[PDB]
Amino acid sequence: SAVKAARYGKDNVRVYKVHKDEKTGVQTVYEMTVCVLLEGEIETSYTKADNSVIVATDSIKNTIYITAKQNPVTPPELFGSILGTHFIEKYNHIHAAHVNIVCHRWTRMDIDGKPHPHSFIRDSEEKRNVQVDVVEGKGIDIKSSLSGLTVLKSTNSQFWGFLRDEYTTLKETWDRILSTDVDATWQWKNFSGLQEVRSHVPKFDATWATAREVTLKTFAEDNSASVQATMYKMAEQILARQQLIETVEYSLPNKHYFEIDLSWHKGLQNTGKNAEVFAPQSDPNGLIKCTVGRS
Amino acid sequence: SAVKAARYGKDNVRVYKVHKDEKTGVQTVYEMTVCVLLEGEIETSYTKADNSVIVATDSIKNTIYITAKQNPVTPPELFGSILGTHFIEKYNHIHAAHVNIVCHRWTRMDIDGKPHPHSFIRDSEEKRNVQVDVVEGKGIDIKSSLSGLTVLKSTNSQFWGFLRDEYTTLKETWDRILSTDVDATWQWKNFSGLQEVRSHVPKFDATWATAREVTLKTFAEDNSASVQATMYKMAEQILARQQLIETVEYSLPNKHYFEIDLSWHKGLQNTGKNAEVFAPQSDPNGLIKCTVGRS
Amino acid sequence: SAVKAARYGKDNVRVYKVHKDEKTGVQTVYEMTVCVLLEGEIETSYTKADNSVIVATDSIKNTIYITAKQNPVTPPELFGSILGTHFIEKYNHIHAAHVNIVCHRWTRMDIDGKPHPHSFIRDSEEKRNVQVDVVEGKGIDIKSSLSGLTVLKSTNSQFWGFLRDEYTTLKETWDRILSTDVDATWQWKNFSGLQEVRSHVPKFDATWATAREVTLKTFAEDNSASVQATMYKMAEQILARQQLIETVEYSLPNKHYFEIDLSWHKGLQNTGKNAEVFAPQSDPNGLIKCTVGRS
Amino acid sequence: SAVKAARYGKDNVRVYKVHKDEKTGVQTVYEMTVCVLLEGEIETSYTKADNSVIVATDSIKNTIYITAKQNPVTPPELFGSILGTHFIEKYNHIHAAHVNIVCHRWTRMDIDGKPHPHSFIRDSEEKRNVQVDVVEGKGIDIKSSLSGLTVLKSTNSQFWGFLRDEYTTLKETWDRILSTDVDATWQWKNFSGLQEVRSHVPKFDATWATAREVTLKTFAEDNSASVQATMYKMAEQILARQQLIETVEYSLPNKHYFEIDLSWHKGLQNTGKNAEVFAPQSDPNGLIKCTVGRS
Ligand SMILES: O=c1[nH]c(=O)c2nn[nH]c2[nH]1
Ligand SMILES: O=c1[nH]c(=O)c2nn[nH]c2[nH]1
Ligand SMILES: O=c1[nH]c(=O)c2nn[nH]c2[nH]1
Ligand SMILES: O=c1[nH]c(=O)c2nn[nH]c2[nH]1
Ligand SMILES: O=c1[nH]c(=O)c2nn[nH]c2[nH]1
Ligand SMILES: O=c1[nH]c(=O)c2nn[nH]c2[nH]1
Ligand SMILES: O=c1[nH]c(=O)c2nn[nH]c2[nH]1
Ligand SMILES: O=c1[nH]c(=O)c2nn[nH]c2[nH]1
Ligand code: NA
Ligand code: NA
Ligand code: NA
Ligand code: NA
Repeated sequence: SAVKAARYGKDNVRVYKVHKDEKTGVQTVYEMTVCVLLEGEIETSYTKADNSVIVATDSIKNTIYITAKQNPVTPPELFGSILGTHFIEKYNHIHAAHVNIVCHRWTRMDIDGKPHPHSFIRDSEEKRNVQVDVVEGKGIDIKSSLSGLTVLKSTNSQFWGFLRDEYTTLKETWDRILSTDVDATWQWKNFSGLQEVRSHVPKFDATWATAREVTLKTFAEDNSASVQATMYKMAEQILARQQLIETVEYSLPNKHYFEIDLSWHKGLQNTGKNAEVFAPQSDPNGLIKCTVGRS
Repeated sequence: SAVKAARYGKDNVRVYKVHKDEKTGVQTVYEMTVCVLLEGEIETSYTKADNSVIVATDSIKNTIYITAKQNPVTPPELFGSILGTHFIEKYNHIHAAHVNIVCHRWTRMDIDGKPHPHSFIRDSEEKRNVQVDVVEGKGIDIKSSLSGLTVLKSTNSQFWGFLRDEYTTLKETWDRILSTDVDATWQWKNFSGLQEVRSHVPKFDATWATAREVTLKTFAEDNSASVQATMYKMAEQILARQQLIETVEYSLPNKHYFEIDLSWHKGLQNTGKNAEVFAPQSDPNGLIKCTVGRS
Repeated sequence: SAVKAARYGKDNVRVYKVHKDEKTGVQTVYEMTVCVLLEGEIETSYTKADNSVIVATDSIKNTIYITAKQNPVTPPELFGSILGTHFIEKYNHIHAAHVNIVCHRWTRMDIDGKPHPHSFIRDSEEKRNVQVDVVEGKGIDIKSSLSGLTVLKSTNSQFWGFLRDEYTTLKETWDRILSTDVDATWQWKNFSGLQEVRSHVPKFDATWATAREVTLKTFAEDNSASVQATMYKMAEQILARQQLIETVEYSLPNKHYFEIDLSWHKGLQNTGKNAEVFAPQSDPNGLIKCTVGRS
Repeated sequence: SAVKAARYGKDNVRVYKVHKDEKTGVQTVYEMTVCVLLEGEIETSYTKADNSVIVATDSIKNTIYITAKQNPVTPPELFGSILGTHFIEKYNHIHAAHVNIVCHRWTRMDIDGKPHPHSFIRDSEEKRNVQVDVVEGKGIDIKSSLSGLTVLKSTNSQFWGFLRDEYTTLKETWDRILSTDVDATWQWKNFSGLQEVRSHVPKFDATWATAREVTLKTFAEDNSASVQATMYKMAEQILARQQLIETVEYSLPNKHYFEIDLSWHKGLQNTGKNAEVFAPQSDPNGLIKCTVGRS
């Protein structure tokens, strides 16, 4: 037998950083969870018990905290590039670094219609993520994403015209609830290295905001023919609004809310056009996925 | 042996209700999870296999959906009172109904600075809850609450002056992070019945908003001596702003963020007044609880 | 306003202890999560910012580890009594200690039909818990429990004869699946203090084993008329097998598995006596509770 | 823009099946959660609102239940092959089916040392999974796996000899705790189709049992130089014991248990060779991965 692939490192590293502007008195906090896995010439640690090739996972943990001490942590696309470059440049036998970051929301509080200078709230379990693959001689690949954006529209969604056969019982509808947890990922053109990543820094926060904006606007306004159709439209617009993206990927659960027929009780009318009370279903759920790129 | 206490019913009943205003075109959604447990003369179902005393849990589920069909679901303090009264009035052998409701956030979306008429977002896993105990011959007890309000302030919290002995290693501090998940419960004066609950309806939403407001304002502004001291202040104000509350109860985790000493690496300065990078701790956590009422 | 009730301390303290028998070479591990909350004369910390009354939560954490260093951690009913007594005896202003322990399973591995001396497996997320309330001048109250015992029987459960009215749609059945997560709690007679708790030590592990045994045996063998009826029988037997218990309490979800009617597809027969394929329901769920004590 | 990749279907389909042997009276239950995603000529549903290409997710759900009605559900490698083949054979425009199954443990109860004929227990949250990719003109790829096998050994693990530099603070050790959640995946040689999958049926359950056996035996007995070294050994043996596997893949968290130095309290000795009491760490965690195949 032989090692065909190996990676190792440190996962679930929780990291908080504060920035204190001494002139203005205002403080800004950043919280994230980091995973760094390394590849390179490490097979002998698996096959021969040779630990001389191991940058200890503990040491990778120490490095994350140092790196966040010495550099900005925002945008995450930059922090990740810096962190991954560090490992491949610092260690000759390590040839790739894989960095994953989840950014947790700490939004500034409004207290009598005024931004408080050092108090924050988790206004949503929605995350901003990055996946950074820094590979020696191959540059820096970044996939940015948002996930856990949970939305629901109470009308202007339809699902009619779908295949029917001896497995089909679903009725066509011209009016239903649509609800989903939005997972949107946009993959950047390969960057030559850290210098190039630095050069595009302002695009990162801006493109995130755009993807979020486009997603919610299109979800809200599209008279959705299908989850398929509505996600295509989102993906299309993100590509059209930022040249440096090669692909946009959506993964959308269809979180079903079922009609409850209450006519068996005193002829109570709660279906079709009388539908007020619904049963949200925890499972199963439709899962719809689409990767869109450039013609 | 003998049955000293028994209750039974249906838990985790997910319920969605839509309200469609046909004049304005605007739709409002309400989502909640309901638990109804009943007590009364039911011991024989346990001891004799006599099911004639069981209002089936399935039937309790059916009743929740019907009741939400026939009445408002908001405020939850009312829906719960209606639902619990139903069971004790409808069934002679059932003498108490316990209703618990968790309200999930579906906030209306802003789409180009304008409230969209039928699109919504889960902007926080924060819940609004009620606990309604409708007891035959004893009226209606309501405990309202908010939970899962996650906050953090990066300075203006201190913890100094605490007992020190041979078990103590914690250092006094005049500047630390304070972060918590706020659980605040306010218990209403016993209501005589449903008529009385209806009479106070406008107080329910208003007092919820107040508790939330007071909590975030005081968390933000208090130069906190301790979590103890800061929660007392919140509780005090909620009582002072609403006469119908008998007690206010806070339960606050202290979610510790530890300093990371990086001086072992190139004399890097990250402690005391140089503290920028912190390690959020997942466990253990301080847990602080206080019930405040009227002198 | 005034403090009517207060408690504080440290929650989620993960604790591992190893015992190494040097003669036999065999090692035994114990893992648990501990919560200690204290009450006493502590109101001034809430109302006056007086921290001199606070045994720091950090220090309570340190104390748990020390106490586990200096005493057995098993049975948990003893460890908890020792830990709670410590705080009320050590500190004059602290008058109650509340100790909660969850014991995690680390079962010894069989490796070629022989107990390995130092390797272990988590064979079930089932927990053994205690709740110990050590109150100055009032002795030591212990509630022991097991929770997360997940079971299912594919036949010999019935539910017929229950109230029917205009809210009822559930059909009577003489053959159904019954599945539950068993939560069983047994409350000991108040102990005078630690000496008394020590005196009964062998009863703790033995009574736990009994409750577990009785639960699974009765769940398996009873031709259950109802969840109510089956739980009563368990509770009865636990009381009858141990004199020092005053009450036994069961809390049982009814985790419904629904028949799937497939006759709409090629007359496929999957209901009643032809029922092979079922849909496990994640929610809602019946919740059934009973406290049994002595005539 | 253009669709580069698309898949859709139904996720989280909970499925229970009972087998009743009428001669012996004995009943056997199988529970699983299924995901089926389809690919093929479906782009027009995304780009043109053409739903005529959609086998409704609801219908895929119906199909899973039917298929489990008409065929065995065990081994999962077979059920998945049957289910995926169904979709590509039944529908001309659908060219791949991706089937994922998680099998939940329902182990038969021992009641007075005898297998009860219809009562079961969830003895571990450990899962058996499959990933089946049935692709038109490309046969059937199966990845089998076990996950959530949580183990711990209290000694006979070491970690010494690893790179040290200005990022390193971890001390070498010749005696530590090792604990992990084992994720082991073994990938079968591509099968020509369902006939071929049927031909190897007995290998599936047998190879699962082997992987489990090898894992626990090697975890227990290896005097582990590193998690790397210990996992390599497991993977090696699985390949050596079954010719039809092309690769074995392990993913192992290192779930750290930290020494607690208690010498600051009365010179208490709890480090090195005196280590009895440890702090299990919830995060961060080392994550170690290795794919092994044939020379
Ligand atoms: O087994 C281990 N492998 C590693 O790579 C490592 N790094 N720190 N600790 C470790 N333990
Ligand atoms: O209300 C429902 N809508 C559906 O589409 C469906 N499919 N199975 N059951 C259902 N109930
Ligand atoms: O065992 C049961 N007890 C109940 O009270 C009930 N209600 N519906 N189904 C039920 N099953
Ligand atoms: O940074 C820390 N602060 C604390 O209060 C503490 N207590 N134990 N370890 C600790 N680390
Ligand atoms: O606010 C706090 N209250 C406390 O009781 C405590 N104990 N350690 N740290 C603390 N912080
Ligand atoms: O199969 C079912 N059994 C039930 O008891 C039930 N109640 N609502 N729907 C149901 N489906
Ligand atoms: O938007 C939808 N897309 C689908 O593919 C589907 N299948 N059933 N319901 C559905 N809704
Ligand atoms: O006990 C510890 N062991 C370790 O390896 C380590 N690394 N950081 N802190 C630590 N504590
Ligand atoms: Na390198
Ligand atoms: Na009544
Ligand atoms: Na005392
Ligand atoms: Na096909």
